[PDB]
This record gives sequence, C-alpha cells and structure tokens, in this order.
Amino acid sequence: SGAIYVGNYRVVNRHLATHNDWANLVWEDSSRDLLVSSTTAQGCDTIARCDCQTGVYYCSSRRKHYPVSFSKPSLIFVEASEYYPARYQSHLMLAVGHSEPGDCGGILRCQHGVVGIVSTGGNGLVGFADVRDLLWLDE
Ligand SMILES: NC(=O)[C@H]1CCCN(C(=O)[C@H]2CSc3ccccc32)C1
Ligand SMILES: [Zn+2]
Repeated sequence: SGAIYVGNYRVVNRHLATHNDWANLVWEDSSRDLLVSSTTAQGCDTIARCDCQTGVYYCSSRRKHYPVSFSKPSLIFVEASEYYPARYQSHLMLAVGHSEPGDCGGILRCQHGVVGIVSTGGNGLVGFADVRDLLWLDE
C-alpha cells in the first residue's frame, strides 16, 4: 500500500484504488496501473521532473529503503493476475530489488523528488509506474 499526495491529488495503484478514489476520480489509466483522485487537503509530496535512472524506493515487506538502478519508462509484458488480464503495461521501469505484491504503492524517489510507485515485481525484480510525465499534477 501507499500513495503520492501532491497538491489536491492522490496518486495510487489503479488496482488498489478505493470506493472514495473512484467517487473523486480525476484520471485513470489501466495500461499504466495508475489512478489519480482529488483531495480536500494539500499534499506532502513534490514530483521529480528529470531523467534519473538511479533512486531509492521504500519496501514495506522489509520496512526498508533500497537504492536501485532502474530502466527508462517502457511497455513491458505483465502476466495475468486477479486484477488484470495478461497485457503490456506502459510507462513501467524495471529494477533489481526485493518486492512482494503488498509492496505496491511504495515510493521511488531520486534527488529531484518522487519518480513513481511500486506496481510490479517478483523473482528479485521490482517495477515502478512512472509519474514524471504527468505535468498536470503540479497545477
Ligand atoms: N501492475 C500489475 O499488473 C500488478 C498487479 C498485482 C500483481 N502484479 C505483480 O507483478 C505482483 C507479482 S510479485 C509482485 C511484487 C511486487 C509488486 C507486484 C507483484 C502485477
Ligand atoms: Zn531526478
């Protein structure tokens, strides 16, 4: 679990969105596993606007932050699950690091701010849904 709170927006994994997230929907994209909903209170986070490929993510299944080298956002095949049929997930960045399904929502951060959130993983990998291209989050 986990979310990004920026301005009057809450960014979560679309597969983990609540009834409240859907009732206050701003934008969603099943192909990115992303959902953005509106909040009344101002958010704590700021978004990186960069091309960093190194960062630090929070892994709740270890209660630890880990440094990672991650790929550029891309279309990656994701095997079927309870949440989605087998498909290509876009704007996904892969890295070697520990992750378990409950780790989705953990923030990936670089020196510039929030890069994205944990969305995929398994077998020593961790996939992050990029948010750096979502410029409208800052306005
Ligand atoms: N974005 C999706 O389609 C995901 C929906 C939940 C299941 N997905 C996974 O990759 C799991 C497998 S082991 C793991 C480890 C960290 C995170 C997720 C996962 C796919
Ligand atoms: Zn950066």
